[PDB]
Amino acid sequence: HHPCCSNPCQNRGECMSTGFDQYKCDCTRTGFYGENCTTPEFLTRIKLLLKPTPNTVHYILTHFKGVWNIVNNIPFLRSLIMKYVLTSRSYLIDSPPTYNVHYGYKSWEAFSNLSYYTRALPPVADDCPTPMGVKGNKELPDSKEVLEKVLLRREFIPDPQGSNMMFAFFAQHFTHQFFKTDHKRGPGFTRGLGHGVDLNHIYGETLDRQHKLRLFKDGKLKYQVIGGEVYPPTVKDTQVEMIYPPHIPENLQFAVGQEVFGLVPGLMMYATIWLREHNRVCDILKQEHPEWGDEQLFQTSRLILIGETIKIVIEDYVQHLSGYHFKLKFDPELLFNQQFQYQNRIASEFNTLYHWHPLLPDTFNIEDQEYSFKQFLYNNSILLEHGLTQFVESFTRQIAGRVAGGRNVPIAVQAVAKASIDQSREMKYQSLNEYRKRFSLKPYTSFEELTGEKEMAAELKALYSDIDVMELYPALLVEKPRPDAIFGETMVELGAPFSLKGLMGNPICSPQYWKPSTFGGEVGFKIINTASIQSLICNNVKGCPFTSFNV
Amino acid sequence: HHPCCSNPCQNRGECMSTGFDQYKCDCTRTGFYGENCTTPEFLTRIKLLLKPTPNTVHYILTHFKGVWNIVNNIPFLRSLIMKYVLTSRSYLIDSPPTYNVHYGYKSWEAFSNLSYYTRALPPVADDCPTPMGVKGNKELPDSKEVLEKVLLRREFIPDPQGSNMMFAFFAQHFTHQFFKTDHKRGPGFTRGLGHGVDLNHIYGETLDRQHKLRLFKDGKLKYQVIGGEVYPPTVKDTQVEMIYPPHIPENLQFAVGQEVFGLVPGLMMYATIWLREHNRVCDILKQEHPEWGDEQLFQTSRLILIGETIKIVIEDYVQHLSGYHFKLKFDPELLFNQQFQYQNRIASEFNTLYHWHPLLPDTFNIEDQEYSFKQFLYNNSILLEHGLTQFVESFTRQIAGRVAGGRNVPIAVQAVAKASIDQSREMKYQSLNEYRKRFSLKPYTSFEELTGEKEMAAELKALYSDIDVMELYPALLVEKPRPDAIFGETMVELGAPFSLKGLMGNPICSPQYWKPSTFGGEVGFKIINTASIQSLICNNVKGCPFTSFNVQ
Ligand code: COH
Ligand code: COH
Ligand SMILES: *[C@@H]1O[C@H](CO)[C@@H](O[C@@H]2O[C@H](CO)[C@@H](O[C@H]3O[C@H](CO)[C@@H](O)[C@H](O)[C@@H]3O)[C@H](O)[C@H]2NC(C)=O)[C@H](O)[C@H]1NC(C)=O
Ligand SMILES: *[C@@H]1O[C@@H](CO)[C@@H](O[C@@H]2O[C@H](CO)[C@@H](O)[C@H](O)[C@H]2NC(C)=O)[C@H](O)[C@H]1NC(C)=O
Ligand SMILES: *[C@@H]1O[C@H](CO)[C@@H](O[C@@H]2O[C@H](CO)[C@@H](O)[C@H](O)[C@H]2NC(C)=O)[C@H](O)[C@H]1NC(C)=O
Ligand SMILES: *[C@@H]1O[C@H](CO)[C@@H](O[C@H]2O[C@H](CO)[C@@H](O)[C@H](O)[C@H]2NC(C)=O)[C@H](O)[C@H]1NC(C)=O
Ligand SMILES: CCCCCCCCO[C@@H]1O[C@H](CO)[C@@H](O)[C@H](O)[C@H]1O
Ligand SMILES: CCCCCCCCCCCCCCCC(=O)O
Ligand SMILES: *[C@@H]1O[C@H](CO)[C@@H](O)[C@H](O)[C@H]1NC(C)=O
Ligand SMILES: *[C@@H]1O[C@H](CO)[C@@H](O)[C@H](O)[C@H]1NC(C)=O
Repeated sequence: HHPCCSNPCQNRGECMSTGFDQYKCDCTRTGFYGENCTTPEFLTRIKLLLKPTPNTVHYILTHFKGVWNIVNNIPFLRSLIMKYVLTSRSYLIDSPPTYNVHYGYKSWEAFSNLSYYTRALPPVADDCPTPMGVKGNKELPDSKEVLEKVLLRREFIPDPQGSNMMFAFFAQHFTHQFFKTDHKRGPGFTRGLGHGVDLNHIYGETLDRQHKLRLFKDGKLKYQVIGGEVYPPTVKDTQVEMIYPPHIPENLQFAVGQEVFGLVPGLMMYATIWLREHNRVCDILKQEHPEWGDEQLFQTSRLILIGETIKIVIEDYVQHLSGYHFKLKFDPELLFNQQFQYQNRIASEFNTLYHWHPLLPDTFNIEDQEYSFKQFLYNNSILLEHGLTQFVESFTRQIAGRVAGGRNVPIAVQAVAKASIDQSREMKYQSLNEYRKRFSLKPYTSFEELTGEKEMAAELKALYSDIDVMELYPALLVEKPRPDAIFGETMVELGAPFSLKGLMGNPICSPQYWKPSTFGGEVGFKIINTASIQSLICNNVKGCPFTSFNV
Repeated sequence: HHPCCSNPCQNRGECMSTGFDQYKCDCTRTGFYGENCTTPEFLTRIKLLLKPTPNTVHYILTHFKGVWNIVNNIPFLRSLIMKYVLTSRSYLIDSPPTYNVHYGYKSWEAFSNLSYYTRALPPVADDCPTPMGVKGNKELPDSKEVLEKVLLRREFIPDPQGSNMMFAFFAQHFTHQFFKTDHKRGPGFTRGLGHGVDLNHIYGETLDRQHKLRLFKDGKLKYQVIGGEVYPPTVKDTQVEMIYPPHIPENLQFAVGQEVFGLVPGLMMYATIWLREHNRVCDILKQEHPEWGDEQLFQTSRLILIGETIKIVIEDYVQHLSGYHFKLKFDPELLFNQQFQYQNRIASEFNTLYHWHPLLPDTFNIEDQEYSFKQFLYNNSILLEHGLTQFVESFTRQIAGRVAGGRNVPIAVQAVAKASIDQSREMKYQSLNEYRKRFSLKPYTSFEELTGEKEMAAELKALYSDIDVMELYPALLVEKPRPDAIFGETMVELGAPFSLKGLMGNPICSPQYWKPSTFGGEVGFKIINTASIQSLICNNVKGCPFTSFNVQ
């Protein structure tokens, strides 16, 4: 079998076979040396001594409210802290990217072929004696067994951070521009070749699709007016392919950038809001620039909406998720005197960690109605009959599920949860502890340490035998959450680097793009820099219902 | 017309219209302010007072050989100088890239669509009253007239830097991996979607083509053995499409990564050499790694050859071109403590400036023969008859033509040279002086200042009326050269930024790739470490003939 199967190289050292039954580690720039890169250099010893734990840092950021109140009002100090948040996270990500499902060694194919998700860790070699390498049993536990014992929801567990349905649908809508798995090729492949925040879920992935969606007047996107309200156009009008089962009426077959958004009225709600927003920005640019043509109004509006998206994601969405008293800031200038790569490649493991199926409630509560999953799916009538104002008011009030802490995946989506496990194995993911070490975390030394409790730990012990062959995805869902938090440590420590990298590593954040002229002048630039989840809803939804990501 | 037509914003400030007849300049991070970004900040004044001209710096780098002897042998100083060369030149290139032929303002389409060449300056607006904006006549001079009066060769002018045919064919072979204009779509479009040194000219642009070229044993490329010599395989064997006239014998239809390389035996010489090098590197890695499969052998050899290529281009090719006494260095570590983007997008103007057709001789002199263009074209039998060893020996000794200084484009190639001008205008290139300013050179104030002589200057004055509407491509070829040099100032100050950016931007130069394990261990890494034009020929050409990029 492959000599690297045991994952011998530590501290980001690279393993390479040297003959049939021997390996060598490449310890270059790890700060360690020795056979398995485990002997620290002197400066490294000091760094290890002078480095606070993630849980310590989390404590500091979620206490001392009065101190952070001061910090948040000293522009210089807010800037300094945000600068450190961004730099320390982003260095954990390989950029330019390296491995993929087919390449456990660096190759031009892995670098150049955009159809692949990239990989934060190389796949387990095909000939390893056990699924994870050398440890554990010859077979991993039945995925159905893992799912039923520790993942599936008994009673609904609400998120203690107060995340709502506006938050849950924003997460799904936003992430589905860059998680777009190419099922015809396999779970290791994507159809989001832009690999980031390009808003293809509004504008279409291909030029062909964009052009069928565009009005070609005033920069705008095609739309319908129904009972005085602006909605997306139809599949019949535009000839834009959408996924609708055969029974949905033609009138209610809305066509948007992302072909799956008809699946859920909560996604169609955000699709409608963002369509209205593009067209609103076109109206504003048109009065700033009566001389501009349709193409420049369209392109400049797209750049503004990209900027709004990143702004909202950092200062509302990630702000809410974090639980910090520190006020995060979207400010590209923070990186202009730093080393940083303005590029991104979407990791398979980032897609996997974002399978937040426990967020979903048992029913979708709008106005006086409670819709089951069966009723809610593909049901654009629900959206037309209640309207966007009531959707916003109802979803702002409805609480979402807790993601970590176990037993909170709704049964309605049991097959999707099982697929996450099965597809992880098909893609030959390394174990939870390999991933923790890869992101500078101490491995868990027992199942009780992972879960913070005795019962699930005992089931997992019976299923996996060894903590070192525990799988990443189910671990994220059973992990001990932070105090009164939606997530545990592993989720935050892997998710944050991927997240901030893909947000700041957009070309609009680069020095050549981050200028008022890129966005049509000072008015366009101000739209980006003052954007919020509340203003997006206020500007585009009748009556300006109040909103946020909590309650 | 468009209010920015006159190019009012200076010092890399951005122009945008504000109303039908008004503009505003964006001076963000230019170091200047005021209506047209022409008032310097205080620190900018100091920099502008202190900064030596390119011609002063060229003088220093080509003189004081005694001091450079010292500097070259103190690794710390050599590293310090090379680091400055890399970073100052790279700063002039927008990365992530910005404009293209269709977009004179930043857009997601221009950023994301890899089928376009990028643009260092936006195109002149469609509605400008004048070809270059607002200056000059309503029409530019007839392109045939520019070509015949100032570009066509009267007699062969040899390169005074001593560039040879080994150099000329290396330039053509190397650059044709990334200048692959998609003539189906138009001159502002490329088929080289990798936008840099990926070696698609050896391996193929697409997976399908690569797989048809591969042996699938030992990591190797397919080959044939003719008279005991290794050559590329045929079109018939591989089913790889190549450009060849119908009458070429089956066995002479050589299939290689780049479809145009059968056009010229000098290109096929290098294709054959690099194919042999790939297979040689496969043998080395198989000896180091008897446990490796064919895929990893192939992929690792390809990364090694990319490293070899960059190494030779910097330390032999660019070194030769430069004429510097300072010894250039390929060393990715130089940038590890610097700000730098490991990515590249090929600029249309970089393609244009690299139309070095005056390099070509009047005839191709191999052994005792002198071949015309007509005889040489598509003629692989010449390669077989003389052999690679004799090709190397002959091309090492044949002088190439001077590029700058005017009147040195061979007549055989007149249609290509004319197309360079016509396509520049089709793509609405800004004037020479705009490009000079964009790259912080002082604009030329007369045609005599441009050429350094009287006669061509007078022809150009009559053709163009105004030095401010003189075009970039013909200017590059008539420019006064540096003393005893192949190129003038404009070639170097534009070309060096695009070149170094595209050499260092490659992912193999990034800290996560630049490690022995990327290249199969120390042995693969060492292959890059010692690579040179001499070792390339020595390892892959029977008899290990001497070679270099200069005649003597
Ligand atoms: C972000 C949180 C989130 C939410 C709220 C959510 C809400 C819902 C929802 C009700 C609204 C339903 C019916 C589903 C059901 C599905 N989920 Co999500 N999912 C979420 C995270 C994801 C992600 C991320 C993917 C990956 C999509 C991809 O790769 O194509 C996913 C994949 C899927 C797929 C496609 C299979 C696959 O490609 O893996 C289905 C079907 N699921 N999910
Ligand atoms: C590096 C210097 C150099 C040399 C020595 C050289 C020598 C020769 C040569 C040898 C006898 C022949 C037959 C030609 C013939 C041509 N060259 Co060059 N060319 C050179 C630089 C270029 C470049 C760069 C292009 C643009 C290629 C592109 O855009 O595809 C080019 C374009 C062409 C074209 C137009 C088609 C195309 O590829 O775009 C023809 C025809 N030519 N040239
Ligand atoms: C990158 O930019 C290219 C230039 O815009 C673009 O090529 C263009 O693609 C469009 C859309 O497919 C073609 O327009 C089509 O429109 C109708 C069909 O609705 C047909 O009648 C047309 O003939 C044509 O198919 C353009 O013809 C085409 N322009 C070209 C080839 O110069 C690329 O699509 C862009 N690349 C990507 C990945 O988006
Ligand atoms: C920066 O921009 C240029 C505009 O190109 C210059 O405008 C010139 O102003 C003169 C006013 O007397 C005109 O005679 C001249 O026609 C005009 N140039 C053109 C081509 O329109 C501005 O004055 C200059 N501004 C500053 C502050 O230097
Ligand atoms: C990126 O990689 C994929 C997977 O190897 C390539 O898809 C294959 O393409 C080949 C050659 O055309 C086909 O024979 C296979 O059917 C494809 N395999 C699949 C879809 O899994 C794809 O071509 C690559 N992309 C590029 C631009 O090279
Ligand atoms: C290098 O790391 C490797 C891999 O973990 C170590 O390999 C061995 O260590 C064990 C303890 O001495 C041996 O009994 C085993 O044969 C082997 N490990 C396994 C289970 O594969 C090695 O000790 C490390 N070397 C150094 C210098 O620490
Ligand atoms: C060598 C290719 C033929 C060019 C001839 C047509 C254009 C004539 O051009 C003329 O050529 C003369 C001789 O070089 C010069 O003295 C003139 O300055 C030039 O205008
Ligand atoms: C990537 C191809 C390299 C070819 C270079 C094209 C135009 C000449 C550039 C090199 C000029 C010589 C000096 C180089 C070092 C420097 O001054 O930055
Ligand atoms: C979808 O939801 C509507 C609410 O508008 C509900 O009345 C209906 O039963 C559902 N659609 C059908 C007929 O399946
Ligand atoms: C090609 O070169 C050969 C020498 O190898 C020469 O004899 C022949 O005439 C050339 N072919 C043509 C068509 O000119």
